[PDB]
Amino acid sequence: MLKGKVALVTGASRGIGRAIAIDLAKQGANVVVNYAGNEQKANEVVDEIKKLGSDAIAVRADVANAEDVTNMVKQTVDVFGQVDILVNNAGVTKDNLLMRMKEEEWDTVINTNLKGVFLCTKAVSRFMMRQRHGRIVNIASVVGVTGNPGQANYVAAKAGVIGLTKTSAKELASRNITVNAIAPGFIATDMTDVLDENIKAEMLKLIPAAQFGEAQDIANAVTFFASDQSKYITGQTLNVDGGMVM
Amino acid sequence: MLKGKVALVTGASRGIGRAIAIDLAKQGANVVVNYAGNEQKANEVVDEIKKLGSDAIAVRADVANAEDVTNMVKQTVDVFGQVDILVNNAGVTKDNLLMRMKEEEWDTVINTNLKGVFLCTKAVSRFMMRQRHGRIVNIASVVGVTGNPGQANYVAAKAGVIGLTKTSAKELASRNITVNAIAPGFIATDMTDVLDENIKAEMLKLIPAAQFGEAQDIANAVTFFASDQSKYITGQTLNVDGGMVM
Amino acid sequence: MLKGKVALVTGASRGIGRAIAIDLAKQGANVVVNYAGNEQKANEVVDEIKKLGSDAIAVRADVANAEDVTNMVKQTVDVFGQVDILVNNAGVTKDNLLMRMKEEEWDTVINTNLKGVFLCTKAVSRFMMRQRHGRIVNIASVVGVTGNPGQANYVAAKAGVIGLTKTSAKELASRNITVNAIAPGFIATDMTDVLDENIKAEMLKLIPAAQFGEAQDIANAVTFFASDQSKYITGQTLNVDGGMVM
Amino acid sequence: MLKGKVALVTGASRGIGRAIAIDLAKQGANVVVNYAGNEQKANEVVDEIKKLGSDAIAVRADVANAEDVTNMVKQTVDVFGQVDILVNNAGVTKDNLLMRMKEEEWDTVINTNLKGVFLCTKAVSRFMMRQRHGRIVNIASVVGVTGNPGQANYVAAKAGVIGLTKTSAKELASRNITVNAIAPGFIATDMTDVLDENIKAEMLKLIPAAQFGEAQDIANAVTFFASDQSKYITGQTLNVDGGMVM
Repeated sequence: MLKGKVALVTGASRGIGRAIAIDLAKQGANVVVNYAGNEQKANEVVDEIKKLGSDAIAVRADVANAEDVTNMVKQTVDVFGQVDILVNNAGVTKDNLLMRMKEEEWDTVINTNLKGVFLCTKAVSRFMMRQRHGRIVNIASVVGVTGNPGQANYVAAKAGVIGLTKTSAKELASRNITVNAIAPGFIATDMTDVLDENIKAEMLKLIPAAQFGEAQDIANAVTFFASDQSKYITGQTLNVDGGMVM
Repeated sequence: MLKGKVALVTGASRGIGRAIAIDLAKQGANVVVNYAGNEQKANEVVDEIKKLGSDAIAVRADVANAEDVTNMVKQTVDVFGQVDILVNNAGVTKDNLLMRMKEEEWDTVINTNLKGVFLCTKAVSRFMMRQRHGRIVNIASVVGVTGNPGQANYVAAKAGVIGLTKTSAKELASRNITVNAIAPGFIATDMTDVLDENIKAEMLKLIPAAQFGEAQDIANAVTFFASDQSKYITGQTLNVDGGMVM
Repeated sequence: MLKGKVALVTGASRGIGRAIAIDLAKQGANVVVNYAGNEQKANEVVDEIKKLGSDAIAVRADVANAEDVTNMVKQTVDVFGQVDILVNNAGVTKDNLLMRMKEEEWDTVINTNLKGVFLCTKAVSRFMMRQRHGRIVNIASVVGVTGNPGQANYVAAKAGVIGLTKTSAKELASRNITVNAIAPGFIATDMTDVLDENIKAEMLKLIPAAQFGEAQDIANAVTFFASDQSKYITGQTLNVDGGMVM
Repeated sequence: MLKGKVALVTGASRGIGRAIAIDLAKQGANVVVNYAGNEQKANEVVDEIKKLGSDAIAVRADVANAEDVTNMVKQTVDVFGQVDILVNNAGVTKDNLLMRMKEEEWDTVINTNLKGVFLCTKAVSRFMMRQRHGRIVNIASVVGVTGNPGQANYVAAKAGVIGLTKTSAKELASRNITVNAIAPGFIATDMTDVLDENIKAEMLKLIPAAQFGEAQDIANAVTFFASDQSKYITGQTLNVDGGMVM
């Protein structure tokens, strides 16, 4: 219950990122709702956070852009006084068979999903190291652990994030900062995209829970890691996937 | 907030097991405090649980003994009406280098730490499958993941528990029962034998957190798994170890 | 190339164990073909090894029995002068859903598959430690990594073996003994068990190679670990499974 | 035993890459020795390969450069008729603490180590899928599995490679192409610039083998994966590290 904490959530305007922002606010956090493109959705998330008694601002930044990231973190600290929690949820997919995959499809996914984590982690570190506390939680993917045929770029990025999480955990331990990852499986708000009722039905056979997850399942896990009580957990990846990857 | 839940915690009379029993009770559960030996410590845990507004009973059973286990689960259901949560924390250590390790040292550790999980999981399954809900959380050890020179028996047992957790998760998922494991690192309560300060200091070097954990760290993780909100997490092992094993 | 080496292979009378025995002999090893009750078949394996220019003997031992194991190792050293390689392949399955699994089904699988590895590793260590070289390779199963619904006992046993492998690797490393595990997937001779095409075809979809393995696939990997050239590999588990577990 | 095979080895002019090139040639492969910088060392490797009876050419390509890669693969097929084996060994390190690490230090390491694997895999797949056979082996690092304080960029890259390996294994299986990774530990030719006795001694304590590896240890493993006999192994990572990461 995050009272007096401030959280910066990247890619917070919908789905998982939105559910995370809202849940953090519910536990008492002030929230920076980052978005890349659509201001309108981000503003809705801000409105909802204010409704439930917390404070929030919407900030536009490309997490693959060093200057954007620097200004975003700076705004957070300017408006809310500090940064206590970073959740790295920004990321795109550009699926294709390896043989079909364009160099720019590769670059855009790696830069957004992996380099964003690097850039954001780097930018918040100085503030967290100085204050001698912090939480970083990186949203990876179970596909980063097992691989996945359509997604060489995305798998590489998310596997990279899981590794980056461990280096960060190790480097920041001395200043009471924990760094952990959540690896979602197949969550409903990620699959507004995939509507073929056969590709869907097969995916579902892979899950012992026999159902797709919900955005709140990921928020539940993030909030647990963001909390003071989980202080002795660092460098870990928790799969939230209905048993798909064990 | 486990309201109306009933939990059976094996090896609950002290240290980690005790902290688990108390935290579950704190969240509203009625608790069965299992013990093997002297009943005084178990009775203290029961007294504490009643103090904080919940209900509890102390039940003696060797978890390696089929009839003891059967009777224990039966008592739980008889007294409290049902069983909602099982945490398998019973276990002994009998350390020795492999080539000196006695066969009985091996057997006792395997039977207590591994067979106990089997037996207790089997015993509660009927009840949980019928009611169509449940939580099982197994206390393993980070040493099960990495290996450890003094502890062939213990490492084998705990690695086995981690695998058993996955089979259970898979078998029980269709009935809304989740099964997960917590792998503790070096926790202060479980380090009473270790007063050799050169073993301690070199152990401590292995932990990025640069400190030993506390029993409550394990309780917080168990409670998270035992809760309704973690419903989409199954077959997973969470290391609570200050970053020791990543 | 295994010239002048002597190998003890437990459960060597057929399938994977047989293929291992034969391949080791092919590379120049003298082989002890261990069996539990199938002497007919152990003698055939012995005959085949002698045909290809090597030497072998068949030795009955229950690997769960300390007296048998000690007898067996001693016979190896008595007949062939030394023991250079141990492959632990003995093991039974007794499948059942957790809720139905008998205590004796549990015990027999744990004792054969897990305690056998302990007992045999213990028995050979002193010889290997004294001569300051050795290879131990443990045959586990990919099911020990992922879990598997029908097989709580088998999964627990094989997960345990993978952990035991690491402790052994660590304890024996400075006497230039390496200890590694092979985790087979679905191998054809290993599924004389299954003839039912319902479960059989469901298994095949899980394998990217889109076909079951052969006993020789496991032998090829064992022989690689058994060789002098793999000296810098220890405590590892290699999945031989057509890509089923990545 | 690689008779009639042709191998393309990236970063093959020295150390691990060179040992790999030479060992493949030893087993009968014709080899393309790729280099980035000055062509001299690459020419020496080529000379050595010819001495031992095989054929080779040295080819300049930035593995992060799409056109370079495309031309390199095309030259391979033009000169040697086909490509049967790809080993991705190209890669740089640019170490720094996260909060000191430059954006270009990040980029250069990610592009060379991770994007190079993508680009080369893509380029050869074309030819391997058609002929319906191939071997890709990616050289990762054990640091990609555990994390490592000085090396956020390198860890992210190598963790990414391990994931990319799995996607590739899965996509290429239907055309009888296997894709695996070797994760080296601390190998003597990788450590020239670790001059400090203090930093060396501590690294060594982490290795149960109590010694650094040699380039040939990696070549041993690569050759095993490149061979026909390892056909049922795909999507796997093998640590060659003296027991450092179990």
